[PDB]
Amino acid sequence: EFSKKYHVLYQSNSYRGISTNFFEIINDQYSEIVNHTNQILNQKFHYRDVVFALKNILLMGKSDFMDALIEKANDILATPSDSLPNYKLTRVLQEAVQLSSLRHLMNSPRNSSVINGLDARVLDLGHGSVGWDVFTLDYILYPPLSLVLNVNRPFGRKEYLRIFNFLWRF
Amino acid sequence: MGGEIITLQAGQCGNHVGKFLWSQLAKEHAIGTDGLSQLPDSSTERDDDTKPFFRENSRNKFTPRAIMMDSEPSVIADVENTFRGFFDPRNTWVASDGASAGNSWANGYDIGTRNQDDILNKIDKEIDSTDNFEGFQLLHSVAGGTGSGLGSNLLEALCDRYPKKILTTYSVFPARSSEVVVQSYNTILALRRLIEDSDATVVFDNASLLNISGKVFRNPNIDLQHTNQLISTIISSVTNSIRFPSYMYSSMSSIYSTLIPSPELHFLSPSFTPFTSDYIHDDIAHKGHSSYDVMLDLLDPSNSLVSTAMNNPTYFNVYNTIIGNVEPRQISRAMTKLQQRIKFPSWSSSAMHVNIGRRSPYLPLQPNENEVSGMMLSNMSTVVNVFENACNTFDKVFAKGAFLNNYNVGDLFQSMQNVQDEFAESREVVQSLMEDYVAAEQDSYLDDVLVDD
Amino acid sequence: GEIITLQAGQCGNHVGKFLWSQLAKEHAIGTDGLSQLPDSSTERDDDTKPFFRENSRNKFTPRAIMMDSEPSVIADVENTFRGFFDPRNTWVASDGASAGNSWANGYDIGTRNQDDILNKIDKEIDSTDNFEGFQLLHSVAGGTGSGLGSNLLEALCDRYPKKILTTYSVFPARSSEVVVQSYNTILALRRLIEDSDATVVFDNASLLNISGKVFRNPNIDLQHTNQLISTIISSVTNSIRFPSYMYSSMSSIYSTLIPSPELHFLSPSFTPFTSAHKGHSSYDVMLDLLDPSNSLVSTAMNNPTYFNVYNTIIGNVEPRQISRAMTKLQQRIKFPSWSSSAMHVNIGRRSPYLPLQPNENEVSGMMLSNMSTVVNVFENACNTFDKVFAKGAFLNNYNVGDLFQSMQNVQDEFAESREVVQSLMEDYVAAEQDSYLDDVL
Ligand SMILES: Nc1nc2c(ncn2[C@@H]2O[C@H](COP(=O)(O)OP(=O)(O)OP(=O)(O)O)[C@@H](O)[C@H]2O)c(=O)[nH]1
Ligand SMILES: Nc1nc2c(ncn2[C@@H]2O[C@H](COP(=O)(O)OP(=O)(O)OP(=O)(O)O)[C@@H](O)[C@H]2O)c(=O)[nH]1
Repeated sequence: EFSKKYHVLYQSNSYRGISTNFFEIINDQYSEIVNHTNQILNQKFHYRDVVFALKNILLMGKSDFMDALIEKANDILATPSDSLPNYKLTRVLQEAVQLSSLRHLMNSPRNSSVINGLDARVLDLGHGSVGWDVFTLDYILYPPLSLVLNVNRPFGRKEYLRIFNFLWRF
Repeated sequence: MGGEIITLQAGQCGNHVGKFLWSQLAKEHAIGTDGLSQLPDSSTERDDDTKPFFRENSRNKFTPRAIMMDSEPSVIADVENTFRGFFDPRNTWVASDGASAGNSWANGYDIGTRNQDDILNKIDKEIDSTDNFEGFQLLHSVAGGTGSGLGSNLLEALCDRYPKKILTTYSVFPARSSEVVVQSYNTILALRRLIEDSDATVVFDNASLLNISGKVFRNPNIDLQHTNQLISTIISSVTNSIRFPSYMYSSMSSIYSTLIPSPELHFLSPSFTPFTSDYIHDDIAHKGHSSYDVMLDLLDPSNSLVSTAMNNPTYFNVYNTIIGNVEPRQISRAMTKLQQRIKFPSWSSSAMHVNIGRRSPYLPLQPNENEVSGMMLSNMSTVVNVFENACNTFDKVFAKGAFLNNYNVGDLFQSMQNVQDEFAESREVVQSLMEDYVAAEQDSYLDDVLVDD
Repeated sequence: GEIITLQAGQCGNHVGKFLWSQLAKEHAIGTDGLSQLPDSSTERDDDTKPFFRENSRNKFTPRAIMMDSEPSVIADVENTFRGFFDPRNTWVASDGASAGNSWANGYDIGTRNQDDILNKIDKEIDSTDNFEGFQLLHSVAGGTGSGLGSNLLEALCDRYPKKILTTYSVFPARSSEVVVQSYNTILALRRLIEDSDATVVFDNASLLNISGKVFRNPNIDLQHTNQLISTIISSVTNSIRFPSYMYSSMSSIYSTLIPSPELHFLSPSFTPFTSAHKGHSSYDVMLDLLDPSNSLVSTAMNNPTYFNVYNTIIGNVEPRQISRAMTKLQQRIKFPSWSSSAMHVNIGRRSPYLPLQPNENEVSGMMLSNMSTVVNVFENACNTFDKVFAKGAFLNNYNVGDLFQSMQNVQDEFAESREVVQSLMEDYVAAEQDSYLDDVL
């Protein structure tokens, strides 16, 4: 619809070419498409909600949720989890998500998908080390949120990774 | 480290405080007096967490995780009639034992020991109905003998029933006791078990309560309901750190870590700014205060809920929680101003702690004058004076042995000599507590480990 | 598969009337017996054949026979359910009203008029082809009822040795008539030890207490007790009356519940129910069933030795809550070191043709157990009988027929009953121990 509208607009404005009418039509098109992209990313994908969820999970913004995860996986962090099938780890993660205040988001349909977007992958760091040290959080993005938000990309600087490691030590 | 907390209402004053606290939480979380949440169950997104305090049976009903235990069924029936369906009728204990036969601590202890099976079964059922548990919150109400005895029996059962749970107690002390001897006996017999088993204890002196209720309210006459309203608001403010979890303090154990330096020192002193959720709260938008003024009022003796009697008070652990739109620059300014005005011990360099909470999105928004409130909890040895009043009464009356014909019945000791020995042991233990407090007030308390390694 | 109800005594008549009214309200049959369902849809998921014979008029006659020496209660039931029962399935012995609450007169009447009952049951069996067994509903306290029950049990075991028989016996409460009713109770117990295949026990005192607790009026009526009996019978027979995938007969239920014919006495429980909101989930229902405050029998035991338990949950349940309740039950209930810790859960569907019971959407649950509470009840009854017998010789004054011709044979039969119930309780307290299966271990 946008393409057809601005196509008939430029067809009516073809007799002028490069002019103030062309410039103002370009400006209006840019403003409208930017507002539409913002509205779509905020409503259909909840850009700000995903940003808040990332700040609460990776940056440990939700102290209650972090403490719930810690008390749920305390035995896992205690025992060496370097050699485990990780299915029990995923089950413990799901149980902690259910028990924490994020149960509201889990019940919510869209926020359920937002939570499921988190990948339950653990990168083994150390040979026979403690479970706390061998535990690692790996997040994978998906469009159209990948083109906006930044995560621990394999070719990046691991900003979120080092911040999460620092907060994890603390 | 966050677990659910079960409320224990005991005695008439304790039941009133619990009812007021549950009404305040219902008003905050939009639950009402009907038990059914006023908010629709479709908007599940809640910034707060009613699970540690409200058991969710149905999608719209939230039963509070509380148990009431009293000897007078009249107050229980009145509370149940006022809160239709809000409370659980199975969590109400009366034992059909009739009215209390006096205001003696032994009567309450006996009525607790006899029906210990029912209350223990109810506690076991309440624990089985949940998964994550952290500890109980007991309302002692030491002013009443039967209530103090019931609380002491509950503590003496819970200490050896669940040693892995942290126990907090709230002891309400009256301003002027009617029967000074009996009330001092009951308070000392309660503080004995408080020192023995209770992990944390918060005192509430009624003198400052009456002062605040006469100052901030317009009516000169003070009523017990709006007096306990202050204590319930205090309890809701101190449980806010778990209800609406902040970013620094989100667990009762985490809160008590920075407040209890040693199991011997487990007595705190509260303070609160002019309230805003009470009955007469319209005279708050004319003070025109900021975060610094809120901190000054919190540190002022006129806003404390206990008799200060500040004569160079030695502070051990001072903590504050500010709810509202707080400014970090104003927080730092208040900290800089208080570090040059609060007496600090030379043996410990630990300073005061500041925490910032969140306001409820459904509470009535206040103007920019009192939109931000604060609560303060300080470890001061000024409570040893409130205890010294009672110990001096004990020392001046125990030389004769008055009112001994009331504490002899009910308890496990029917002779006078056994009761005298028990009261002497209670006096000795409170004297040792006061001595430990006055020793920790000095620098030699830390030097005890420096001079001997 | 077809089961014939046997209503013995006025208690049997009352519980049969209540059960048939409940089944009619469930399967949309009503009092007139005609199918209350439209004739446009014949697809049904229930099973009314083993309980209701459908005639050409599409009327469902209950497959029940009433044997009682008191025609008054039978006439009252017929008046209340005119057009429901068959007059040919009525048996009043043609001897007038009842007389004497002893087992002797009941057994004598049964042995005298056994020919009519035999012809009636033969006609009822020949009316169909697929048969599994009978269903008896009587009280062990009533003398005539216990006598008729023993007579019909003897007839069934010496006529049809292939049909499994289940009965429901309601023990009396702590009252005065236990000085004489205990005789009938222990005689019925001996007959059950001898020939019965399955028995469900009930305690009158516990039933009265539970009814007074669940009801607002403390004046609990015998009609209310019979209604509770009808509700528990419907809950235990729902699995047979609505078979979908797993349970389609009482044979599998008794196979998974009764381990051996020497242990064929079951204690029921059911909670919650009315006789209007939902507050108990499946876990709450299971913990209430475990709690003694919901059982239909007096537990009188701190920790009974559970041998075999089986529960049927009615309502929409979640497997997560099911597993949580199962784990909690396995952690709480202790099982012997020789028997397995078997716990069976059957999800029973609700009847769409049944009016909505109060407290809608509230999941409920029934549980049949074999524990050491039935043995405590039996021990109390046998102790009372031994006391009254060894202290007062008054039972030799109310006898009929052969029991009246000589009182020595009566005392010998009662001593044999005491001996067999003593061997029963000894076998039970031995199975309670782990050394019961030591002969093969
Ligand atoms: N301030 C205040 N004190 C109360 C309240 N209710 C009870 N009290 C205290 O209770 C004392 C009077 O005795 P009761 O209220 O009968 O307490 P009790 O003797 O232990 O009897 P029970 O509470 O029924 O166990 C007073 O001295 C008060 O200190 C209240 O609502 N507010
Ligand atoms: N729960 C319950 N029990 C009943 C009812 N009617 C009779 N009973 C039983 O009957 C016993 C009393 O004896 P009777 O009523 O004379 O029964 P009976 O001795 O067989 O005599 P008849 O019933 O006339 O044949 C009680 O112990 C009950 O167990 C009833 O309506 N409800």
